[PDB]
Amino acid sequence: MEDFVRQCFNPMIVELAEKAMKEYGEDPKIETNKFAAICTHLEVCFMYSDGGSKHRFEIIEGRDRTMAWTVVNSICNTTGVEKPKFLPDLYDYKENRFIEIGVTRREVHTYYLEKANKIKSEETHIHIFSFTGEEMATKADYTLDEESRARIKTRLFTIRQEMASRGLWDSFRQSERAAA
Ligand SMILES: [Mn+2]
Ligand SMILES: [Mn+2]
Repeated sequence: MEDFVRQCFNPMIVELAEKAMKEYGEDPKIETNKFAAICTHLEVCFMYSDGGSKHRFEIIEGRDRTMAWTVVNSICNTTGVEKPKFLPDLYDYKENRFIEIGVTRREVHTYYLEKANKIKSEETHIHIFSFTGEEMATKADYTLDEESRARIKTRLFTIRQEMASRGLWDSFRQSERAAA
């Protein structure tokens, strides 16, 4: 799975995923399913931010934690928006809300509810994607146009297929279940 990951995702994403795992004492060489999952989440977040007009989104995911919180603080102080209890992934300047992006090998609603109960926010928008083409978002407000979401859905299905091709999909799907 480690070698698959390193040829599936761009080096910039792979590098960000390794840094994030080390900060949590996780070895990318051993917890390779987590490694794939983290890269996938990064790629989706970056694809999503590209789906809007040029200036639309502040990107929080992929930043160093301290600077991430600094940018979050800048947004909150300048917009009035409630400060999230956990680091969100993007801030949407058009809709004026933080966005938590999820990617799940489980059902979208199960994951959605876990995320909603965790963050405890009446403001932060939640948008969940699956490896089956399903999506679920706060109030059925999907933020992006259909085209931008579809591209993301397509990419996730390709990753799933590329994994299944190598006999890695079953283990990858099961890993999230065991973790939860
Ligand atoms: Mn996140
Ligand atoms: Mn996320």
